[PDB]
Amino acid sequence: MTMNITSKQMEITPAIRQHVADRLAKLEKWQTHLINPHIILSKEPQGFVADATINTPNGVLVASGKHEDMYTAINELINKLERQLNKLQHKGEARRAATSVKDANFVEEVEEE
Repeated sequence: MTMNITSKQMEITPAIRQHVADRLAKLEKWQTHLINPHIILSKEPQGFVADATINTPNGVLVASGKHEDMYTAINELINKLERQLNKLQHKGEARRAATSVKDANFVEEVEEE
């Protein structure tokens, strides 16, 4: 977690910086790894543009949170990211029961359908 914050025209204010910082801090222990967390917080006419692009070992967790309230953008941002994170982490549901139980979580990608 290098914590990369690069905004467009709307620099990082003391209030906002502390906001995202606290969020990224706790989120640093999420079931991911967050290596290259690119947090881009810009100000748009019709709402704030919270573009948080995190580089996860599985891909990239892009947290998009648009809202007139800067603090609302930070919150809503971590919300969408969390949900998207849980999904990417979802990997617990093997065909149990029957005689096909004696098989650990081996190959679950590209089965049939």
